Amino acid sequence: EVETFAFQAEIAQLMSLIINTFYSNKEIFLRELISNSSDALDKIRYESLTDPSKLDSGKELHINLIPNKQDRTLTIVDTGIGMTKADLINNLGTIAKSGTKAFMEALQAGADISMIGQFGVGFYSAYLVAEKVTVITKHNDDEQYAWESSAGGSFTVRTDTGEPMGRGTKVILHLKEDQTEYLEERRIKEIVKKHSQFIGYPITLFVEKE
Ligand SMILES: COC(=O)c1c(O)cc(O)c(C(=O)OC)c1CCc1nccn1Cc1ccccc1
Ligand SMILES: [Mg+2]
Ligand SMILES: [Mg+2]
Ligand SMILES: [Mg+2]
Ligand SMILES: [Mg+2]
Ligand SMILES: [Mg+2]
Ligand SMILES: [Mg+2]
Repeated sequence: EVETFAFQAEIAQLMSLIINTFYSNKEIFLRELISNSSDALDKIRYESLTDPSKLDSGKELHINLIPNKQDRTLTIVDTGIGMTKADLINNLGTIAKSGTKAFMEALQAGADISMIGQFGVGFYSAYLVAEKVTVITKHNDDEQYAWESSAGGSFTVRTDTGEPMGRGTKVILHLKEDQTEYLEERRIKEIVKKHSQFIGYPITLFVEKE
């Protein structure tokens, strides 16, 4: 069973802006996704402060970056708090309608696209580099779900029967054919060093067989 939903008009507007605006500094997508992962890790950490059994689904708090040149995907995995089905439907746990408005008002007032994260909607910068994004997520006491969108005004949610994750979120970026530099080890390392060098969780960049 696959359910199909329409994006709210403001989010669809945001996504078509991101897809169609000429903007060369595309690398900021990775900073925004790692920062979102860090926020999700903070939240399961905080909750474990009073209920340590919330770490029963996995005690290790980390971020993995997995390039796959064969599939042309870059995947960002975290063991953060994850998302419920309701979270996914509510724009992946974001206040995206008010955030998009405040991002718009700021764009009109002398901001550039790189500030997107200050308005809570940094996730959508993924569409600077990805033609399709798949989000696999597992929250404690809910099932594992897969969210997906190639923009165009709609997204899908299904129960995920793939590899069970213990807890957390996997963002799978299906890269545009001209954006494969983000699969290169030295390029990913350069971006992480430039924009994410002080994140408070281990970031492991996986390598690939030649
Ligand atoms: C829309 O962002 C994400 O796609 C995203 C991510 O890339 C990595 C993640 O691990 C998570 C996650 O599962 O957060 C539970 C999300 C979705 C939630 C989210 N939306 C904006 C920021 N966040 C992270 C967050 C913020 C406040 C409290 C907890 C977590
Ligand atoms: Mg963030
Ligand atoms: Mg874990
Ligand atoms: Mg792989
Ligand atoms: Mg809102
Ligand atoms: Mg289903
Ligand atoms: Mg590494």
